[PDB]
Amino acid sequence: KWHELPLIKCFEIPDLLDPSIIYSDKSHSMNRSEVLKHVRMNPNTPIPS
Amino acid sequence: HEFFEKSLIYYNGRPDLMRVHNNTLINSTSQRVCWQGQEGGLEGLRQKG
Amino acid sequence: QYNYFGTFARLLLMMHDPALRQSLYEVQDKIPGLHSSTFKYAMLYLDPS
Amino acid sequence: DSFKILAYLCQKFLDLHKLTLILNAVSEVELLNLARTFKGKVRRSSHGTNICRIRVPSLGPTFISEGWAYFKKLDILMDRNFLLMVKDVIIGRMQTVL
Amino acid sequence: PEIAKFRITHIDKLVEDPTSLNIAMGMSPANLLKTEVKKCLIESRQTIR
Amino acid sequence: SLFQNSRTIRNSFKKKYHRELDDLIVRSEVSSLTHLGKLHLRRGSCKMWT
Amino acid sequence: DNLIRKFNSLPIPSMWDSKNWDGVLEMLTSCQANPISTSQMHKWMGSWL
Repeated sequence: KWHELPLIKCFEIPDLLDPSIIYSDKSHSMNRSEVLKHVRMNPNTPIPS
Repeated sequence: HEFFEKSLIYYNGRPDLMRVHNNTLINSTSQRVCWQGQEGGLEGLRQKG
Repeated sequence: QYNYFGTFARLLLMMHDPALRQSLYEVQDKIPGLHSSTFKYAMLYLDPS
Repeated sequence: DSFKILAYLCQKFLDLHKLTLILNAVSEVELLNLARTFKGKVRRSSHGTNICRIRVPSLGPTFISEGWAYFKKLDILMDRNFLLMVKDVIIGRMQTVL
Repeated sequence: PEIAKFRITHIDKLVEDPTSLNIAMGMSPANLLKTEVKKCLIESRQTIR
Repeated sequence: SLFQNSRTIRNSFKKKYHRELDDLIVRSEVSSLTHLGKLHLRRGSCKMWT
Repeated sequence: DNLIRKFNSLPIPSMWDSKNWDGVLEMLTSCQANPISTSQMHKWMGSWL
């Protein structure tokens, strides 16, 4: 039953002022709208990242 | 899994097969390169949990 | 094996350096110090510090 | 008995390495220097594209252009990634046996 | 080794990589790329959103 | 200290800054190799430390 | 596969027909080329090695 108790905060999120804690040199996706736009306009090229 | 169940999976090598349908993509070649929503995880995400 | 594979790589590079866009044997007036023993020791045992 | 096989593997490694350096050139001067160093021949096509012929022992004659490589006596077309895979296989075998 | 006469643009090295020297040799590719990135960020410091 | 790839630097900035990059890759090389050559001349004119 | 097809009299999708392969096809026409359908390449390196 320990999960049914009224638990509260016990850990403080650090201050992510500096990068290199979150951001790095990698590739990600793009928003759905621009994906659909590229598919309609440019259906003959791979969707970039 | 609320994000996985509500998200759109797509392979960005073959936009020739997918087509836009009401703010989401559908397959038109019987190859299933994309789909809408799922209840399973992907590599590199929530490994720790 | 470090020594062996190091002289391996040194000869493979002297064959052609992509950065210089030409071979190292074909330059003796711009970088005239190659073809020497001290170069062969420094390329393999001289710490960058 | 091992050095002979190592020599064959190194011949193949050197051939693949020269080919990879040729198809990864980013200028005409580097391509011409590679042709002069590895006994090649650079021809100019009609669409402003340079082709390189080179005869290596382990593979025969070879024609390279725009990242593609054609072997005649083998009758094979090859892109960059397949060539690099073969080169990595050869490197692994040779380094392991050395 | 040979050592270059001290100037003010070198202390950064002693702040970036301590336990180091101020040698008359060239500067590594990493530090050159770092300086160029710094210049690019300093120049385009208004278009950044 | 995160910008290491060239593509992410080339696309994140303007065009002329590409041409001040490739020569960089070459310049360090010569600046390295000549150094490794110069070591051969000053061979018998350096003393040992205790 | 699609370049082998374009070099022959066969059709291909539009994703690969929108490229600058004219030079490669000119090269293969000047050599009397005859590739091996991309299923025998692994079988080739099984022997060349």
